[PDB]
Amino acid sequence: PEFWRIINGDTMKKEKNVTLLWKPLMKNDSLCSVQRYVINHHTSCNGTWSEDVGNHTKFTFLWTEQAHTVTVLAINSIGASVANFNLTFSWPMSKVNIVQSLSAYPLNSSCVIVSWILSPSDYKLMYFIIEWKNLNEDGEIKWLRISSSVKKYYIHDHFIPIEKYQFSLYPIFMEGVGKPKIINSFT
Amino acid sequence: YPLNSSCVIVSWILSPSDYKLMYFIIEWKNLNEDGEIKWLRISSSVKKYYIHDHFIPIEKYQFSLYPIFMEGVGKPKIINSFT
Ligand SMILES: *[C@@H]1O[C@H](CO)[C@@H](O)[C@H](O)[C@H]1NC(C)=O
Ligand SMILES: *[C@@H]1O[C@H](CO)[C@@H](O)[C@H](O)[C@H]1NC(C)=O
Ligand SMILES: *[C@@H]1O[C@H](CO)[C@@H](O)[C@H](O)[C@H]1NC(C)=O
Repeated sequence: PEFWRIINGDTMKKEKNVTLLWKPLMKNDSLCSVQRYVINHHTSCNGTWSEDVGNHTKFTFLWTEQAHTVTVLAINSIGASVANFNLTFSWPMSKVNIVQSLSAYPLNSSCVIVSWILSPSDYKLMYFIIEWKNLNEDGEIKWLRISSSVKKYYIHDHFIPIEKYQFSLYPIFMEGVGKPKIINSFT
Repeated sequence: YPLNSSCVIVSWILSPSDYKLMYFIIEWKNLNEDGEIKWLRISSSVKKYYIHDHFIPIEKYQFSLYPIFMEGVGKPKIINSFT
């Protein structure tokens, strides 16, 4: 399952509390079932901590180290999931981003625009995650995987014309997550 | 100019011509999208006629209006993009 993280807490503390969320596997991806869910922790110190979430689809974690690696697996009666995604975050990396511009405009009641230009970087970048939230009401967190090859992408989802949704595009690093560019309303 | 999210007004100024003209022909295309050429027929009399379809304001578009005579075709009047 594609697992995504979110900050819910104060920033002054050296430690950080992180909440994970992932989409439960569907039938074809499950191969007739995916019953337990297992989380394996990892750090730059290489401290591995494996826990079994089970049917629950969210997990809360906290730690004081700058770097920590998460590799969420899935347990099946045949065995654990061989191939799973990854994400790593580092505080010095989290303070730098190379994205320059951001915009949003409803072309329809079911379509909105994302446009962005980026300053050149020095290391490699793999993908972007785009999450948007409504400013009038605090709705559920919604996002979807976006690759780095594409430069301009059509979001196609149901929308309320009177409601104005904030947008925040997050850059991703191999060992870090750069700080997002946050816009409160459509351009 | 884009009046709504899915339309652009087509306005122009027609220079006097010693030879007559019956109608015109409007084209619009995207340089970066490289989409297929679209065309609806426009008479020489109507000034503010326009066609509505789903566009993208950020993208770079290409409109061109040609004058058609009864004996020849005038050179294209090509605009870089909507202002
Ligand atoms: C994380 O998983 C992906 C795909 O399963 C793999 O390509 C990548 O090398 C892994 N990273 C680490 C640090 O294990
Ligand atoms: C809304 O407009 C967009 C413009 O491209 C189009 O792709 C989409 O199908 C339209 N949706 C409806 C429900 O008409
Ligand atoms: C937006 O386009 C025109 C403005 O030129 C307007 O008359 C029309 O009603 C609008 N379209 C929709 C689908 O509301």
